[PDB]
Amino acid sequence: CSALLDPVLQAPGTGPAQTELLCCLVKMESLEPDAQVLMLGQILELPWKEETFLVLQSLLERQVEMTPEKFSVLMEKLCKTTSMAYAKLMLTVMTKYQANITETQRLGLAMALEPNTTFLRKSLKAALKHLG
Amino acid sequence: PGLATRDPVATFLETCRELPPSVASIKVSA
Repeated sequence: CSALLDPVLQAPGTGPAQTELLCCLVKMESLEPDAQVLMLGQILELPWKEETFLVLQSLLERQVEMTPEKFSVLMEKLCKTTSMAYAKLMLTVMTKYQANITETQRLGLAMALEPNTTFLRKSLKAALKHLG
Repeated sequence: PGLATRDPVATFLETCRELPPSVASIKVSA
């Protein structure tokens, strides 16, 4: 995946076909825990777009472990934005890794959440309330 | 330079005891 992921997604016209393969890659029951962490750790350094979010959604559906610095970088990139899969991403973090979420992360969340170009605005507001 | 600290005392006090953008606009006739 160090060979495959980076270039495929740095590539333009990275179509839905390829995202679905990478989605099935991260859905691999055989993708072992430390493997999932290195997948994540590698995803972090990239230019994040719609495809990056779509992948990462399925990646963290596994409820995979995050170090605090790594969750920090996550929420940092996550702060920056109308995308609906990106809405799914923010929702999934807020729901699951609330165990990991703090107030300033919740604030940067609020900043990125303010948009109405978003969908599920309400749901996110309720989740954000529940974090507080 | 895109076209070419903090208060000691108020900090000291804290140490001794133990986001959005603003906006402004106008409109004028041509």
